[PDB]
Amino acid sequence: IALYIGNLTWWTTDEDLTEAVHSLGVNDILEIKFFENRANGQSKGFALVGVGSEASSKKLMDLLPKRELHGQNPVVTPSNK
Amino acid sequence: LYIGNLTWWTTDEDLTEAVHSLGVNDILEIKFFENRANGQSKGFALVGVSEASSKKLMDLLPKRELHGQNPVVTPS
Amino acid sequence: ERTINLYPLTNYTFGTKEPLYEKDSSVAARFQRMREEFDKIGMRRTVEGVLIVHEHRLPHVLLLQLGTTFFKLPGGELNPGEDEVEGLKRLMTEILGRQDGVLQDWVIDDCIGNWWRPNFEPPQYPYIPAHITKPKEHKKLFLVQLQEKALFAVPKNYKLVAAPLFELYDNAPGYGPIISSLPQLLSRFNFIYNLEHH
Amino acid sequence: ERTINLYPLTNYTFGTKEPLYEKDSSVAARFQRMREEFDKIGMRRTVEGVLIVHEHRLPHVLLLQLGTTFFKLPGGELNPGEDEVEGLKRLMTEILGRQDGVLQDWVIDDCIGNWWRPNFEPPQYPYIPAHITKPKEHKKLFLVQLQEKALFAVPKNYKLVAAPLFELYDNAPGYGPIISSLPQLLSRFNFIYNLE
Repeated sequence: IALYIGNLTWWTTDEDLTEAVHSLGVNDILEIKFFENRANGQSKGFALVGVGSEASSKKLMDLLPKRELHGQNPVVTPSNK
Repeated sequence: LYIGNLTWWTTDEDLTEAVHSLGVNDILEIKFFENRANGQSKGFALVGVSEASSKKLMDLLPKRELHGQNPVVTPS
Repeated sequence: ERTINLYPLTNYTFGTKEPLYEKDSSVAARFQRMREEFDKIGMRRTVEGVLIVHEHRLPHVLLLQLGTTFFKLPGGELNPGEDEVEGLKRLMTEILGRQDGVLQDWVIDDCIGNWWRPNFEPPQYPYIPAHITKPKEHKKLFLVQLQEKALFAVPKNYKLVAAPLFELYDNAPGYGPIISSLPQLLSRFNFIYNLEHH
Repeated sequence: ERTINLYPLTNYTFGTKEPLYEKDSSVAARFQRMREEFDKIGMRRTVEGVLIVHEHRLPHVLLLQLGTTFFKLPGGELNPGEDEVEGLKRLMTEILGRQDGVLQDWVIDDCIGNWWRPNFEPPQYPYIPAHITKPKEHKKLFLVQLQEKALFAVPKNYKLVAAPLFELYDNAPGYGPIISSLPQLLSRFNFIYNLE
């Protein structure tokens, strides 16, 4: 169950991401890969975050936009793949 | 006056020595043709000289080898 | 290994002083004096400093921006005979040195690279092509360790900016061959990122 | 500055030893091996040696060539806990080391650069991008100082070549981002070109 998390500063880390997700009662994060400029390595400000349970997907969709990471509200968009 | 068949390590000085070694102390401008991307000598320079000097190099130069290579001189 | 302390961009405050204009007015005027000078005192010698700070635990190089596209390191031409390191210190004070007239101290212990200009045209290379005996300009780059905090004054005609490494890397069209290879050059240094503890 | 001794290419004897094949058969497989290895032991640590010679007063990097298009520095993976230098020595001995039983110590002094691999994928960068806390690979480059004379025993699947700086410079297409910037990283050293 994949989710996209965007509106991140290019300095928002995976550790930054897992904390937020964790302090929301999600402990079934499977994968985090950011989208990056190939030439650069700079993050494009959005990431793919895999999650283990449908419940945990609901929590991120409803709750993650509420908390600011580096002064910004993440945007959550469920994957339709 | 062109000089082709130069090795990419033939210097401005090297070419001066050869031209003076031969009866030509009249050298106008000499200009190496080079790769812009990496600065490499393209292996042939263009030189400015007297027809009394031009003639001595188009016949006499190619005999003495510069860096293991015989120059190949052409007409401006 | 070789350790260098970095500090947040905000630890350094950037004042403003009078314009520093370049000794030459057109490009064609620049290569002319180079030829003129080369005959008199030989190869031109340039030195430039790489002043590093960090934002978000990623190194940034301080650049002087002239207008929209032009970027350059703080530095310039040594006077003949003048020592490489003392001359950079001199040139730095000229360009970024504060005004209120406190003596500003520079730390320059590290050479990051050399570039040579084989002719009287733009091209510069990190090596002297084999067929070249007398390169017209020799540019030498130094790492300049900033202190924990500092006050500079930037000439009113430049805008000083801190460019993140990714902005420079593989960006020769943007910053030229020298500036753009700084990330690779900086890569051997072991950087310590001191955060703001207030 | 820092003074390094260079010697003509023809001062060195090229030999051969038995072929040394990459651990993995496919691009796809090596990234799954990296994926699996990371999850047990973490970041992969790679070391590589930059051996410099010269011809005609101009430095050359020794490269290993596979096929037509593929080039690499002598080097390889560090075993967990292994010292960086001690393991590059090992990797040097195993790659180009002679087998006729002569002593051959490797003089490895300076670090000329660092490259990190953010994800399990081809791209590498001379810095750790700011969104990345745990790079998948850390590649460290060392300058190897050569003796006036030496014999390298080159594995038969490889072909040992001396690339002049001008061939490498601004040639990522040819050599990749690491090797193609060797000129720039080499530029700080002061080279003495002995003649033989």
